[PDB]
Amino acid sequence: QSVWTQPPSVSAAPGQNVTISCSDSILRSAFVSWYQQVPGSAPKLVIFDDRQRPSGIPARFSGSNSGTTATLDIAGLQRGDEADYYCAAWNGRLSAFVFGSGTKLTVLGQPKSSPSVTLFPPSSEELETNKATLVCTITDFYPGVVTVDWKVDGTPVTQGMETTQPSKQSNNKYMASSYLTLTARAWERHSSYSCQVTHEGHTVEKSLSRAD
Amino acid sequence: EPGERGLKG
Amino acid sequence: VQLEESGPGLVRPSETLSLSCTVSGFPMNESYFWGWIRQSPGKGLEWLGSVIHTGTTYYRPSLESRLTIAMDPSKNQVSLSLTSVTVADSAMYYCVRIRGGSSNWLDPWGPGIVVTASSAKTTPPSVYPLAPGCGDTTGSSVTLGCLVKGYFPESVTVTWNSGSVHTFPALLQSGLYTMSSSVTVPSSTWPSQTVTCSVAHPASSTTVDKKIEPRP
Ligand SMILES: *[C@@H]1O[C@H](CO)[C@@H](O[C@@H]2O[C@H](CO)[C@@H](O)[C@H](O)[C@H]2NC(C)=O)[C@H](O)[C@H]1NC(C)=O
Repeated sequence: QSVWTQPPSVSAAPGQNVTISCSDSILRSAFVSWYQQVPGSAPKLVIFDDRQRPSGIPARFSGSNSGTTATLDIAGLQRGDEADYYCAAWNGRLSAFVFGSGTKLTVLGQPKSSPSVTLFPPSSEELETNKATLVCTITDFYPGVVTVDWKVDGTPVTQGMETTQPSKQSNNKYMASSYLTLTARAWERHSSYSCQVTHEGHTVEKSLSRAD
Repeated sequence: EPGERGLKG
Repeated sequence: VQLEESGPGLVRPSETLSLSCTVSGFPMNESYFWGWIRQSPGKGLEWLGSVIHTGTTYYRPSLESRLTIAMDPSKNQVSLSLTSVTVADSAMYYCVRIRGGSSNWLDPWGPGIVVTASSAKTTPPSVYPLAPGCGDTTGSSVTLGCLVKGYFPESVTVTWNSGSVHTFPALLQSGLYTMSSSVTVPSSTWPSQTVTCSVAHPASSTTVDKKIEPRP
């Protein structure tokens, strides 16, 4: 594949053990490496040649590479472990170096909190410019990972959508917004509009219908 | 390999 | 072993992105590949390519025809050239030292350099009110908003009622920044009282004050 598959979110209390997966058996064919990234610093190598730790990386970090799923394993989870983890490996099939999708590891400092979602219709000021932006605000989620999907008249949207990166609220939960940009005509020609937010495998769906 | 990139030998 | 990236922070679509990396405290003489990774804002890592001192060069296939990764050991430098840039090429660019063969590990990394790909000159934002639509007019709380669209460069400040605000971070939407802000107030105080978002953009010396009106 052009991007390896990793879960977007893994989370556990301080002291717990966690596993981060990286997904034919083309992984077993190459040495898997793992990189930790904290916001505003470069990725740091944390595991090389499937299993090995560079200098300064303690023993509670380990990796396996069996056929289908290469793992990053962290025992005795610490707050300082909280980061984005990316697996990486050669794809001789694509003959490129491929990274995984990345996993946010959250060390839980409060109860899991479901996102609060608000869907705004476009302003008539914007419509005067032949443009329509629907704004989906997403507040008070923890851990700070969401996937956003949109639907128009029951059909998934494939283009015209952008979603911000999460940012920390003063209560240490996370906030994000998603924008769906249509032509004014497209806005006037469809009936219902849906913003779908997935958090820890649960979905919160706010919708509106232009007509009532 | 010394100066090639690829899969495991 | 410190890698440092250098070059322009702003590049114009259709022109060439040229970045340089200086290597300190390690000879480039040795059995390592020198390379470039990029990362778009809250997207993943993307391998661009790498080079060894023998002149062998590997590239992302889909970018291979726009990509030139060269190294001069004598200058302790490694270059990146990316032609015909588009708004898609906005990224943090990182220089990496790579162990090759079957291994393919990256250590160390440079701090990185932010590259913005836009044609925009200084541009004030358009500010659009977010009032609730046809929906739930029986709630105790009501949430209003400002959509702050099409500005360059960063940043803007959003003040509500001249000081429950949520201030969402900016996105690069084809060459321009868009952000939003919301305020949650008690339902009984709107639309009865005025709610106004004030949007300052210092680069363009512009302030926009939008009253939020209800929808008919
Ligand atoms: C969390 O991981 C640790 C270490 O990877 C596990 O502890 C080891 O478990 C085996 C068998 O239980 C022992 O023989 C080792 O000596 C233990 N080592 C250490 C450092 O404690 C621990 O069991 C894991 N936690 C859970 C929930 O299974």
